[PDB]
Amino acid sequence: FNVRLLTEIAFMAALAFIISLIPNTVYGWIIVEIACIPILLLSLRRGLTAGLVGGLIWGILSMITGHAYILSLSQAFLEYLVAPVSLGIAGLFRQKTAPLKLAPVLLGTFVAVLLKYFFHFIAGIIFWSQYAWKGWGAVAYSLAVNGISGILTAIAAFVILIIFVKKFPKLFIHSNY
Ligand SMILES: CCCCCCCCCO[C@@H]1O[C@H](CO)[C@@H](O)[C@H](O)[C@H]1O
Ligand SMILES: CCCCCCCCCO[C@@H]1O[C@H](CO)[C@@H](O)[C@H](O)[C@H]1O
Ligand SMILES: CCCCCCCCCO[C@@H]1O[C@H](CO)[C@@H](O)[C@H](O)[C@H]1O
Ligand SMILES: Cc1ncc(Cc2csc(C=O)c2C)c(N)n1
Repeated sequence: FNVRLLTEIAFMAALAFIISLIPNTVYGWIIVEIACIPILLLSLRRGLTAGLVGGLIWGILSMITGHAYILSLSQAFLEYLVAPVSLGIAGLFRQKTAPLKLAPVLLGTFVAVLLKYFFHFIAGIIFWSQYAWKGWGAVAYSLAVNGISGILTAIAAFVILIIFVKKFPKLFIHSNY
């Protein structure tokens, strides 16, 4: 049903935003983005389009609540529309049939967090270089900050989605009935 789908999309976007309110800073803009997780789960369970749309709504929530860090129109577009929308790419690893296998869950999480932090890394180069550490070029700087955020976000998403695969595998498989 379309009703069920819209609500799940809506709820997971809201959940992501709500989770984004937890302090998640390790050092500067090195962060653990646990708020990616409801979007990943949404995409993994409902597929690409649902995932893309959940990401969109999450990004729009960040911006209109003042919880987004904005430097320009293009940068906000890149980092709060494209980047969260890109998480939906996880939907390409949706499993429709039991038994749930772990490897597609990890593979789709890895690819989507990577795709997300790839866009932040491009952002870092164009929009954030003024903050590059003493002696660091912009590309190197952005790689470390966003390469490390990506890895820690993926670590976090794995821990949680692994627990879910083992204790609640059906979260990942949509049933009409
Ligand atoms: C697709 C829906 C997304 C639109 C939501 C954008 C949220 C508004 C944030 O913009 C803000 O505008 C203010 C006025 O110029 C500036 O004071 C501030 O610096 C800038 O951050
Ligand atoms: C595609 C996402 C929609 C984004 C809408 C919010 C745009 C917020 C604009 O912020 C402002 O941008 C100016 C240049 O763009 C800067 O000069 C200014 O310092 C900065 O505060
Ligand atoms: C997924 C990535 C996570 C690890 C972060 C890697 C840090 C990037 C370092 O880059 C290199 O540092 C050299 C230091 O000598 C510079 O000279 C060189 O120009 C630059 O390219
Ligand atoms: C060096 C660097 N610093 C800050 C950001 C901005 C950023 C990093 S993760 C994330 C998720 O909301 C945002 C807005 C960046 N891209 N690169």
